[PDB]
Amino acid sequence: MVPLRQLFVDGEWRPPAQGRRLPVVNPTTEAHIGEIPAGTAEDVDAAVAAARAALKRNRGRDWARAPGAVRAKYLRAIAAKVIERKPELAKLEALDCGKPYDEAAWDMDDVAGCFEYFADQAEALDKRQNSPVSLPMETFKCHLRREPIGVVGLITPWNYPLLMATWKIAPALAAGCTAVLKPSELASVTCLELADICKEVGLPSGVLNIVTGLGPDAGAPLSAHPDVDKVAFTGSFETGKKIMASAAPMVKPVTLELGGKSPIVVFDDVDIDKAVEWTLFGCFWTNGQICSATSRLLIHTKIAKKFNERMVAWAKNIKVSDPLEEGCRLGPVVSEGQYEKIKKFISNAKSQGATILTGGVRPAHLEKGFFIEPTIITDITTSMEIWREEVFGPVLCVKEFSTEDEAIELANDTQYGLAGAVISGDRERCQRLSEEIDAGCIWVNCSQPCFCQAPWGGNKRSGFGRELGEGGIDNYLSVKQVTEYISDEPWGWYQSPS
Amino acid sequence: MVPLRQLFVDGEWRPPAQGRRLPVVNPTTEAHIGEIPAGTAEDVDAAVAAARAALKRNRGRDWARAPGAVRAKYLRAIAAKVIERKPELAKLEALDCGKPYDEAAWDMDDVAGCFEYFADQAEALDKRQNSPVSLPMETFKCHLRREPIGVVGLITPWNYPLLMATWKIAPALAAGCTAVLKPSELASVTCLELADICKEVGLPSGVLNIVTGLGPDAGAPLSAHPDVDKVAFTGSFETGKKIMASAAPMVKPVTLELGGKSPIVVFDDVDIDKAVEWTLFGCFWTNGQICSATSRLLIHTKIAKKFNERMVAWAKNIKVSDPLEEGCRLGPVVSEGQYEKIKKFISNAKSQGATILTGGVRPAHLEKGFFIEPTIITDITTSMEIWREEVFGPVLCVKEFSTEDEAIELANDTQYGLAGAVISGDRERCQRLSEEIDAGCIWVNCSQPCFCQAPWGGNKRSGFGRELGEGGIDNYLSVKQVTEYISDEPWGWYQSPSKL
Ligand SMILES: NC(=O)c1ccc[n+]([C@@H]2O[C@H](COP(=O)([O-])OP(=O)(O)OC[C@H]3O[C@@H](n4cnc5c(N)ncnc54)[C@H](O)[C@@H]3O)[C@@H](O)[C@H]2O)c1
Ligand SMILES: NC(=O)c1ccc[n+]([C@@H]2O[C@H](COP(=O)([O-])OP(=O)(O)OC[C@H]3O[C@@H](n4cnc5c(N)ncnc54)[C@H](O)[C@@H]3O)[C@@H](O)[C@H]2O)c1
Ligand code: NA
Ligand code: NA
Repeated sequence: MVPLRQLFVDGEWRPPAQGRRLPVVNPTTEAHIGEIPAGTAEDVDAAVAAARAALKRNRGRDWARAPGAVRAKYLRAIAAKVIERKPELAKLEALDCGKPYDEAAWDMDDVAGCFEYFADQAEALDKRQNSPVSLPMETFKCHLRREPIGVVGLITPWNYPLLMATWKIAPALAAGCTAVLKPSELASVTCLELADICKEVGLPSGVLNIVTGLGPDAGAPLSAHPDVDKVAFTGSFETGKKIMASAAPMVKPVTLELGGKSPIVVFDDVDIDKAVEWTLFGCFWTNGQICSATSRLLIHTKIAKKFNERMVAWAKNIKVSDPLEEGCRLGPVVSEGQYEKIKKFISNAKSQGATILTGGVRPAHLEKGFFIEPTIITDITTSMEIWREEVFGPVLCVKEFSTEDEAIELANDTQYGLAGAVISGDRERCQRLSEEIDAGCIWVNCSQPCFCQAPWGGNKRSGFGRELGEGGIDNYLSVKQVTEYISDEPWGWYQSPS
Repeated sequence: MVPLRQLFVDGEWRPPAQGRRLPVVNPTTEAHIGEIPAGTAEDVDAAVAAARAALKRNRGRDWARAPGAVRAKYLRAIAAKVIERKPELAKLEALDCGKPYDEAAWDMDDVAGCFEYFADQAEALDKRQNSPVSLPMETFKCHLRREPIGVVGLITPWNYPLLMATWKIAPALAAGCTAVLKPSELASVTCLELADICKEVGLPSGVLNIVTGLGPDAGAPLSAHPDVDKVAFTGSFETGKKIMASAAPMVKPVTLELGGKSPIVVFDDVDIDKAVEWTLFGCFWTNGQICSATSRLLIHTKIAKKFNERMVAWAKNIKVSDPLEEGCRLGPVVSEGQYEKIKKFISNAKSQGATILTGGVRPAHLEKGFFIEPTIITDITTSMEIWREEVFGPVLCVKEFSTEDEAIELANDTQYGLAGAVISGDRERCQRLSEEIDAGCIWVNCSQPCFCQAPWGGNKRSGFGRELGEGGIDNYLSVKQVTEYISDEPWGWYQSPSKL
């Protein structure tokens, strides 16, 4: 059902050194629909060697030190190809990761949009070169150079397979870096198709290299590679710790875009059905596999009863089916491992004394696949595992509040800090919550809309740094000051012996 | 001679919890001239707790979330007191770390300059708040808020005691952070005087806290503290690895400003005496204890012989003495441990077959103190320890080159990448070298001028990140996007329940 591709190293299709493979499991049927290479340390070494050789080739005039206008042409051309292959790519995305077709089509528009946005950033880089720095001494002059950081290691998750890859590839390429992409072993199909798009577009050999494989066998040697200049990582807090620990012996820079347990605070002065839809979107869209999921609902006590009943009616109305089926609004979760973890979180919540308001069972009409009904859990306590840990399934927990200070304390009662949301008709209250909730992104009267134009990132256990936005390219650039002594006078610090 | 201070926690002078002290060793006389608190994990905990309580007090309205213009007044008040106390601070700096008085005096001007630059940055921050972001959908609006990252841990070295502390304190405070400074156990005197200035200017309690002590006893608990939001570190590559490994289980962000082995490339088309002075300044000033030291001279074969002869004439003319003595141009090195480490680098070079062109011994006229003559080592080989490793003494190594490709390969033949320099009458050649040398700072026709207006940092084993410059305040700020749905239409992704 999916293409049979190899690893992409030095602009050519390369089989894995050890000849091992991993299955492509369809989450709707539980069947193997293909295979991806099982990359190892030798394959990573080859991809890093190719990225290194491409960066230094012809003093870097073919890519790295070439004008931004040149790299922008390949970026815009990759975006044109993704739009051209949109139905096949969205279908492969739904087949590989389980997300509804409508979500996967949205993802493909954003992939091209992100390549387009960063092509403009590459052209904007030329104007930023040799930027003067005003000094307090007329005897000196200063200018800034913004050079590619070098060979970058890009490690991504399975929840937006091609989009997560694009978030790192598009700015890294725009900056003039050469890269090694290690996408998730759970969803590598569309990334291998991007490799085909690059080959088809004639992207210079070795500029983008793709090594598929298991986290410990392909990800870990890439993260710890002595010849990788920077690691840009997106994944769990658990893996983020290993990524930073692997970089420490080489004082190697990293960016960490990790998990979350984001809150949504819904006040009593809302349009109930509008607030309910955004709460369901904030926890159930992407099949609940949202890094920024507003997975803790903080609902005002005055409307809680009515709100909870409206949520259950909307949740029970969500069409759960094969992601390729018309009108699908909930697909299966990515894999068996993920499904079992979500099952365990749900049973632990029941054991701890929580109430399953709705869901927490397989949908009646779907005997096969990693299908889970939209789940709402009430009578939650702050000490429960379900309140503290990232579930990564369509599982929402609910806590009531009576005052604005109780809501802010409960919203910040997390060791994470990726995102947050506030729903209220009171504008001044929305302003207060936007200031007081500790997170990289606060939504007002919504939850989840993520624009390429704005910086994205977490605080605390959600990691550090910001990706995307007008500073997105700067993650892959190194600043060099060039300071010149322009006086013909001797320095005059030391006494001349003559 | 030095003042007797305690730790500075929550606006108070606080003795260390375990009551232990560390001597203040005068490097000129080798004698104990005072004592500093030997802080431990309990003292670090109290400092972090005070910074956290100050950040959160009154919803951050009096500091963290106050306008940048309010914090700017305190940064300007600190700068004015530094100038007011300049001769006494410069004298204490020379007594504590060993640098000549004229250098210590320059550092105090740079301390005040840095606080003034960051006060302007705090006022500029107010203009940057709530910045709009244009979106490709009219149903949404987006603005950016730049908030303090929170409680920050600032760990610094002894080579520019008050200035290194200032490089981190000024932008952190400008951003609205609260901080805990852990300065070096070898030079804590002026940093403790900064705490006295903070008290004098009425800095709100807990905003700045200072815990002195040994690196493993005070530095390490700070770097690994669960309530520290970010660690800004300056020190060796050896320590930098520990800082980053300590932060990893908490996914705690860090910036690392580490060591270097920076090259200076001198072409034949140069005024000899002018290139010589900059070469010596790039390796011997700060008594050779320069992170960005151009410790590797790459000299063109056509002028190498005359260049070495002129370097020896200038070096032998440097007045080596007590840093408080008029005309001092080279003081002793900071400590006995450093003095011994430098002597070992010189003997290992001699043992490895290198030539001691000049110096390499203690001055005959100075019986006491950690004094080492200006040293130049020639007939170097790239396998030698002296080529590879940071010496941190007034010790220069010399390599000859005949081609530009050879000079570039040699310049980049290091696992460091802090800085570099090129000296040549050919401007196009100077530009080629500025592009090819892999480092954060390239000086042209000079070596060492460091302006707080410009970003500063290293590549490779020299660390990552940039301090100072227009982006310096951003190391202490965390961006928050505020994205609002402005449409009166329902989202319309899911279907409203209407089924029978
Ligand atoms: N923008 C963001 O902050 C963002 C976006 C999407 C997802 N996420 C987070 O990602 C997680 C879900 O993704 P996942 O299950 O793929 O996460 P994961 O941490 O298990 O793996 C992510 C990637 O890291 C690799 N990896 C795993 N172990 C590794 C190791 N030891 N060394 C190096 N690489 C290794 C994996 O193969 C994969 O490519 C969630 O926690 C989610 O919140 C964050
Ligand atoms: N801008 C820069 O890149 C820059 C500037 C100046 C100095 N330096 C570097 O600094 C070094 C000289 O300074 P130093 O001898 O004080 O360096 P150091 O690394 O030994 O110590 C620096 C600071 O870290 C503390 N520290 C030591 N061990 C620690 C540990 N285990 N955990 C936490 N903190 C610990 C020390 O007490 C001190 O405050 C040189 O390598 C020099 O190149 C770099
Ligand atoms: Na899959
Ligand atoms: Na001292």
